[PDB]
Amino acid sequence: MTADLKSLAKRIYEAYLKNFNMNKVKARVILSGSNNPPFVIHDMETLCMAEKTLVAKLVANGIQNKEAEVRIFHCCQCTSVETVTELTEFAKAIPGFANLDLNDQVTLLKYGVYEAIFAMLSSVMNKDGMLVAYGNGFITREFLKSLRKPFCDIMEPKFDFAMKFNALELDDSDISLFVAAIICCGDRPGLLNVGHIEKMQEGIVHVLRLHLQSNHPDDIFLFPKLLQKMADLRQLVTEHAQLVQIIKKTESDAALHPLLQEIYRDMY
Ligand SMILES: CC[C@@H](Oc1cccc(CN(CCCOc2ccc(OC)cc2)c2nc3ccccc3o2)c1)C(=O)O
Repeated sequence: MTADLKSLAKRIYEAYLKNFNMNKVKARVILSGSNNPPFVIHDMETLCMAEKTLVAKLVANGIQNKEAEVRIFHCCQCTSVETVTELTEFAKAIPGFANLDLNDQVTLLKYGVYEAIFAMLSSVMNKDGMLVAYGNGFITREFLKSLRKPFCDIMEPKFDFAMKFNALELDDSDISLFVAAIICCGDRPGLLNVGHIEKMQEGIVHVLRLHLQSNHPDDIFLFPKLLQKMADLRQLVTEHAQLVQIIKKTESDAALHPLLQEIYRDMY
């Protein structure tokens, strides 16, 4: 009569497979190289071609269309909004999460979503670029670096994180538990029921530790490596939020979707 941690790990993995449109298996199939192959965006010509096919409404305004960098900024936010919806549904599978007060659920998701986004973003990145638009585009790392400041500073730190994160060779069963652990941080600002959240965190981290022990017997330090990656993600989000605020304040055409402005409001 004890918790079945192996069953819980499988439940979390199944909830991740059901709730996230993108995962590492799907991304790798596309990145390896028959139907709906990804359009390569490596310069302004190919960006504009891709937009006309994949986000036609955004470029149907003629001389009124926004600057390319601002269009990219908007597209990035759209993915974040959708991923927040997926993360919110995923969180229901985490033991104890749905039993928390609604306000604590909101706070955990507020601080956790971008850490989870950047962790999962790594699955669609290689050293040369990243998948976009539900796997239907591939935008090169060099093209994103070529954008005018400060838009060229958005993605590069996330590539830097991803190259090292991907070198750990996690699979989706690992990532699902890592995302659940990200969401269950008992030290987020403003939590009410810290005690219950700490116990929820302890439980999911126990599931993660045992899973990594079983799934990665070759890497005895993988668990502390991932604890450090969680801290790295918190710093990456803090810096990202600062950049988003600079853009919002100084780029009169770069707007922030209201759901994301609420996430960012009073975060760091
Ligand atoms: C800028 C403010 C914005 O920052 C960022 C910064 C980095 C990443 C994101 C979200 N993101 C990139 C989507 C790009 O989406 C397009 C689509 C079309 C296009 O042109 C045709 C160009 C880019 C993404 N997260 C994922 C999670 C898992 C799997 C894949 C994922 O991808 C937002 C924020 O803070 O929300």
